[PDB]
Amino acid sequence: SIGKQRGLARLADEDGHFTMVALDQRPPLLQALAKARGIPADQVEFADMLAAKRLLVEALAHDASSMLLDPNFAMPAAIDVLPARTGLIVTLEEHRFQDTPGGRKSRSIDNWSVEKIRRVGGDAVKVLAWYRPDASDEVLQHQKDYVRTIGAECRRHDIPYVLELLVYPFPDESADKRADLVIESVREFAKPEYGVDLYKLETPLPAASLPPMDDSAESRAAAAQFAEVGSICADAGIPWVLLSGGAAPEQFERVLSYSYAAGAQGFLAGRTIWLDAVQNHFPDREAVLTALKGDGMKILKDLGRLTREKAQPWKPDFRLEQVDREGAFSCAYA
Amino acid sequence: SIGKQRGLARLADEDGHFTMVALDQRPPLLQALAKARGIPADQVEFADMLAAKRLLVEALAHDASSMLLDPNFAMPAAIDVLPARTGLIVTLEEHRFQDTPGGRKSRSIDNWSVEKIRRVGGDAVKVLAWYRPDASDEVLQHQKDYVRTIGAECRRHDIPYVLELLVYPFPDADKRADLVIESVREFAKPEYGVDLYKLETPLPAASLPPMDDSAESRAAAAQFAEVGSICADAGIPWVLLSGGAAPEQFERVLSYSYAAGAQGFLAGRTIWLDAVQNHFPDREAVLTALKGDGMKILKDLGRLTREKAQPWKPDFRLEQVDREGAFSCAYA
Amino acid sequence: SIGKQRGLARLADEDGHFTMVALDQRPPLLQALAKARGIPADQVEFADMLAAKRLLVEALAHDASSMLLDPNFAMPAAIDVLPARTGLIVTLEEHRFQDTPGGRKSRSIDNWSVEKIRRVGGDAVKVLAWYRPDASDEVLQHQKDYVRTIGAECRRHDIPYVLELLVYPFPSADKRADLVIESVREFAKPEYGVDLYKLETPLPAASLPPMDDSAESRAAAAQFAEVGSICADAGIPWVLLSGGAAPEQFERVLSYSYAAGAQGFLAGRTIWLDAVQNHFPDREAVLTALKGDGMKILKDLGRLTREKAQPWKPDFRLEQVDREGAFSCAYA
Repeated sequence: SIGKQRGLARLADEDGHFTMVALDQRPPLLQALAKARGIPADQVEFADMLAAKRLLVEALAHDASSMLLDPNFAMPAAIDVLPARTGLIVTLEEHRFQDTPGGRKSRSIDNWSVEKIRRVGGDAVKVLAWYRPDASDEVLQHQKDYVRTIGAECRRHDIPYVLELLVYPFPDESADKRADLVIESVREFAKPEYGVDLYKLETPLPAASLPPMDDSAESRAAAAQFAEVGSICADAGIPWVLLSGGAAPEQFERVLSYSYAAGAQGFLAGRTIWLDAVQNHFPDREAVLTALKGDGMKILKDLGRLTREKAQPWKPDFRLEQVDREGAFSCAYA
Repeated sequence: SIGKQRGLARLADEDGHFTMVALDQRPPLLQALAKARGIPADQVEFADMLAAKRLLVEALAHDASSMLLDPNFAMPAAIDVLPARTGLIVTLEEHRFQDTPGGRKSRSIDNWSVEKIRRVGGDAVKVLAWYRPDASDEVLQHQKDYVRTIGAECRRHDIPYVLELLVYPFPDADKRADLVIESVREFAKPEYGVDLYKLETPLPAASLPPMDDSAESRAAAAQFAEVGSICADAGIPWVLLSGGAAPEQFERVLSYSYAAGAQGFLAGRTIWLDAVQNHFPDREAVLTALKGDGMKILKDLGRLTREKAQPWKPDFRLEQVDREGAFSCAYA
Repeated sequence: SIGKQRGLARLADEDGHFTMVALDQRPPLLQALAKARGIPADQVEFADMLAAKRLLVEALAHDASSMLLDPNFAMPAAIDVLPARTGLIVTLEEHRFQDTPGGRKSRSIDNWSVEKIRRVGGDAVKVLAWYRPDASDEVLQHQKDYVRTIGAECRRHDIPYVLELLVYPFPSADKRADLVIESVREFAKPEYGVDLYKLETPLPAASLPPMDDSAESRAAAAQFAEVGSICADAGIPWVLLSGGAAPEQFERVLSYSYAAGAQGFLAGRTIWLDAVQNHFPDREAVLTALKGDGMKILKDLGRLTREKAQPWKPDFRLEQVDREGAFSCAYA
């Protein structure tokens, strides 16, 4: 359990805040580069995927406590430009899930593993599990076994397990119906058997629907859904960060205000920072950097300000067993 | 070898310098605590070893790019107070070496390994190998094989291989320079997989003349140039161990070494020995003595390092990837 | 503070629950009697109002820890049939409020006062204040001043101050919840001297979903918990007005309220309206209708309170006395 705490510490900043940037995007980045070139998604070159990810790391690493890269694209594109003090979270789930009529089934990226993420000097493993509690028993069971098996792998190599949960529509409704799917998904994977060390959660209520954060009845009703998530994570002892979901900067700031009031320890900013910077200017390197250092970095710095002011600091718990003899530590760390 | 490059970058500061602090002392700390407690070394409680290492890590952490910790004492004592952005080098060699008439033999700490250092979130593995080129053939084959197997273990777990080399007397200045340099040359061979060297000065610190345009200085600088040249050809950055010299002496040693290509230092016992021995267990008295001497020395070595040391740079020479999946297949 | 504590204890049962019954209805009972007699309300004889109040006190005094009586109708009508052990809360507000465009303005019943309620043997004083936070500054200034002046009367006579708050329309469920909750927050301030709160549901009774683990339930419970929080911080127990909601709906409002900390209820019109309206003045037929409906409702409400409501406990928190005479000197 030492490597898990030391790992999480390398994902948080100096003051214990998770101000993380995500760039493991496989389909969302392919559609962003296809728009920027006018060509269909299936015509985007591999070299373009590497150039876009290399640009996001150089431009955004120095203001991210930690970054999420995928093995096939972001790693060979930008590992040499990822600063040593920036934390490295590595994606393990494969973007090509199975869209069965009973639900979505997940699997790891081929020829990539928790063992390799640990070997390459990674600080954490990230798995995204598509989940909805009302899925078929076959889908629910497959997702559970996959999440639990990666948990066992992360416990074996003592490395933080970052689990991202996302709801989705079945092939071919309400804000309260959606909060029940989100919240119960969090409740399920907070169980000790899954070995989750950090959560990457979506908002249980739509960002657009959120009212201003004041002592009003409407705001109090919304805050109750966040309070429920905060309590599930606090009882399991798992910190939670919030994924942007492509909501507007104004909206994602409001999601973070309700989340931070409920206990959330940070964010994971994806498309919300760089989607427009890439789409509107690729392949012009200097034009992409002007939007990333300008407007995109503004969003990042503003979110870090709200995080520093309102997010409760994450603190490690090295609840080490009492060693009172020379040699007992080496024997106990097995 | 992305892990080796990334792990080496985690041992250096943002400028590329290695300003390391060694806190893996096992017998020297026990001796310092026997004198602090006024008792025999075999009577010092394990709690005092943890207490000493915990205040040592807390006090020195902010003036070190990386710290060297031993597993049995420094790790349970201070893993929670070692900053997240301070590099963590874990010691692997056993302090109890075998003192044979033909030379010293080395081994790993029992129930500890490269895999465990990689598991725990270590940034690099450290092995000190006692070496003399004139030791018996049995001792030479034992020392060479031990260095080589840890090299294979580190290549297997893609973790940087830090190797410390030290000469010693057999059980009873140019000769010592020959022992040092020929030891550096041997373990610079590719079979050993060394990523960073921790070396003692090839010429005695006290005998070193001022760094001027004189013949005496050129003769001295030539030994450092030979060490520098061996390491540059092998692609191994080298840092120097303080070795017990006075502050002005080690500064001069660093000045000759940095001119030869050295990329940093390793500050050992001398930073804190007097502070611990004179004031333990009074925590504040130790911290106060530390600030007035040892911590000042470390700041001076850091300003000297960023002034004269040539920066180290991560050389990622990865085979260019052309398709999705090629990276995952290649990293095998 | 002793009298307020003893007075509150006498409004609750020996378990600590407020199973209160409201019998201070003036125009609602007049309308019920006009419908029973088949005559206009302005033709209803004063003796019918007394016969109705007297009927209701004898009937409901069995299942009520305390009763709310009005001075001009209930007091002459049924003080002799109100059991000594049933607490007596006496109404002070005039039913004829001033219906201004900027909001409703309240006043005390003419020739009735807090001094008289204390004198006659009353356990508590009750004031209903029509309140909206968005009413005109003049109406707000009038209501705040009236509530505060009765709170001062109650501190002077050391008698409990029961304040009932009600929203009204000028001449969305979240918009009503803001009017209700912010009204509770204003009169919970220490300057008002409120001892017990009689509150309406912040969210409509019909709208309330089942008390399960759904998001729909947590959102509804949040409004109840804000009311429960404002009242626990001020040290004011809160009960709930039935407000004409159907029995199943009131039991649901009570489950949400009791989870937030409510200590009881006040049952109004619902209990007896149809019974009196349909059978008055046939005394027996009224009691027979009451037994099959209203009395059954009250038994269920009392049972639900015994199981789910938190018991109110008296906190005398008296300053310690060390001498004979100190208590008499300190109570002034």
